[PDB]
Amino acid sequence: TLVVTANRFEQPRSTVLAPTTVVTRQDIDRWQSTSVNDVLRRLPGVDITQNGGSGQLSSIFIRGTNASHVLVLIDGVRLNLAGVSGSADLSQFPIALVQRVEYIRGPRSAVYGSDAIGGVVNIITTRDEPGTEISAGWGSNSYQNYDVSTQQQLGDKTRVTLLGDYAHTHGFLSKTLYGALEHNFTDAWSGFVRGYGYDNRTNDTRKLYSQSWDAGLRYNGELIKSQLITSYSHSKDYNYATLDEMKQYTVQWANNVIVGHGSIGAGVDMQMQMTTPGTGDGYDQRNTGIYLTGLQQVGDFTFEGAARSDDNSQFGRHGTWQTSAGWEFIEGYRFIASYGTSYKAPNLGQLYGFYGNPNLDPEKSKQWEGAFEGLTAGVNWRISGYRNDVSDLIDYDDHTLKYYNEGKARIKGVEATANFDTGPLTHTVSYDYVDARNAITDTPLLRRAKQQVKYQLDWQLYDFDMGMTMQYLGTRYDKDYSSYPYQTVKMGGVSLWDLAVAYPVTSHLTVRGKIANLFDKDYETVYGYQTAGREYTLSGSYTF
Ligand SMILES: CCCCCCCCOCCOCCOCCOCCO
Ligand SMILES: CCCCCCCCOCCOCCOCCOCCO
Ligand SMILES: CCCCCCCCOCCOCCOCCOCCO
Ligand SMILES: CCCCCCCCOCCOCCOCCOCCO
Ligand SMILES: CCCCCCCCOCCOCCOCCOCCO
Ligand SMILES: CCCCCCCCOCCOCCOCCOCCO
Ligand SMILES: [Mg+2]
Repeated sequence: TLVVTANRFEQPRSTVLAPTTVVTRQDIDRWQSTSVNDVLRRLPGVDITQNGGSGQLSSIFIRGTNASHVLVLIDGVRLNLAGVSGSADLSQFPIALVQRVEYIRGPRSAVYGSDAIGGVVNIITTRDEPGTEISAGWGSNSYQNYDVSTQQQLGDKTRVTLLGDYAHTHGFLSKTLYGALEHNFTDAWSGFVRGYGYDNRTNDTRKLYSQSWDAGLRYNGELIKSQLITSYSHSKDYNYATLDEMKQYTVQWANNVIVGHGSIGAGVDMQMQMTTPGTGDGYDQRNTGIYLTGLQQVGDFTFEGAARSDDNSQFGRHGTWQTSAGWEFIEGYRFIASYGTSYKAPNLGQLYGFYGNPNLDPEKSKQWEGAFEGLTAGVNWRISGYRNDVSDLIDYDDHTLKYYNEGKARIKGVEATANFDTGPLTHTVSYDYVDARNAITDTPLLRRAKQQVKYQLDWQLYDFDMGMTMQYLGTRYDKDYSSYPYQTVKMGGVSLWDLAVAYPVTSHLTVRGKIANLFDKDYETVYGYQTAGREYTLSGSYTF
């Protein structure tokens, strides 16, 4: 029930005035997930289209927004993937590193800067769970996974985690190494060192290497909270022949204090990107931002706010803000209103590529949102409507020879969610409606399901832990490339069911079973790229 992402500090969800979702490891081990897209598609407002199976290019669309309009943080610390030019993928990101996910929807550019429009996904790779764990998997598609993890001090003050994981099929191979050091100076002062890298091979061949190093100091006291954090990432993406290399440096400093019935915060955020020539000659992009945040509770009312100023070495200064008010009109029920502003920064290609253009400005969004949330007869629910006007979109004029700012996009959506228990059954449902169009031409965007329905259902029989997940992906427009000109089609969307089971044998030695695409239904999220739907996975874990 504690989440950071929102304001960079620990706080209760019931305190965040905006929809959010949290995923813990335990969930991920239940769902038996081998892919970050597997753990994301299950959540509200999210749809992921992939040109095939694991390893393949995927794009994430949050609440009908474009593929690069979501912010992926890794303890964030954004996702070592400026792109390389320029949006987040997560196809090649090792599920083994994921210990938790916090996801918040709506704009948060006013804390994080450029990139937060529609959503923020914060993939965290830290944990507090001592003991060593050796696991493995064998599935039905040449899938073979082995993993070993451990966390133990070493000190009584310092603690060390080490994990190595290996996953390939037969063509996608991933190898991953992670080590960490957590030292507590006092009962309030703490620090860490983090290093990790993965080397992936994806069959034309692709070879990507990444490595990340993070170091940080934190202070959490009775009233005052502060963090100083430092990150450097190095990715090399060899395609074949091309190479993309990006080096990313980050330094940020924030503070927060408990002033009354909430807090007030502020920090400074600096980022440097070194992109190598032919990557995407070479560019060095620099961005610095400054922001302030605030949460105040006053009698049945809630107020949460952030505002930021970014100075960007190519477009200069851009400012950003957001505000929410919550009203608990009767115990258990709340009405909530939010408004927010956000931006996406021009990327290397759009800026300095074959086509223009070095003077582009950021794509800008405004978002308004209304919501009712409640606890009723044991059901925790929420329903929101939102409207998102995006403008100064960067397009390709088709004529001169360059990118410019021109198109607009309206989005109107609705999200509803509920979780509740009946028997020994737990239910977790959501519905989404995304009406995303081109505001000028008034045609549906493309690649976005107009409706999604998600249902999860968990229950224990007899020491057998069962879980069933159901998804309806609605109708999307895409393009029939096969023939030029490429025109648009309509895929009808479909239903998928997955079934996962788990048995605790003895104590440290759980055996797990999964069946994806229960009915072995054939469908595509991206026109032309066949999905792989009929896999049996069998897996285990031993703890000691
Ligand atoms: C001390 C600064 C207060 C919040 C800074 C960022 C807010 C910018 O717009 C939000 C305020 O505009 C409407 C009023 O809402 C303010 C409530 O936010 C919490 C203040 O503690
Ligand atoms: C922490 C609170 C500060 C956030 C408030 C920002 C809201 C913007 O205020 C009014 C906006 O009007 C400014 C734009 O006016 C002209 C637009 O471009 C021309 C430059 O002046
Ligand atoms: C402690 C840092 C305070 C930062 C507050 C502003 C961050 C972004 O500002 C909100 C953007 O709204 C308008 C501000 O930018 C407009 C720039 O024009 C100002 C001179 O005309
Ligand atoms: C759009 C939001 C809808 C808000 C409707 C809620 C308004 C009233 O909420 C229900 C009031 O509580 C009724 C439950 O009855 C009391 C239950 O306690 C059991 C013993 O007293
Ligand atoms: C107050 C929460 C509403 C969320 C959807 C349920 C209400 C539907 O009532 C009328 C539907 O609105 C007509 C078109 O809906 C699309 C608008 O989506 C939200 C952005 O305006
Ligand atoms: C939603 C109608 C007004 C009362 C909302 C109750 C809470 C809804 O929880 C629903 C969980 O997901 C299923 C919702 O499906 C119906 C809502 O769809 C709105 C249509 O635009
Ligand atoms: Mg002409």
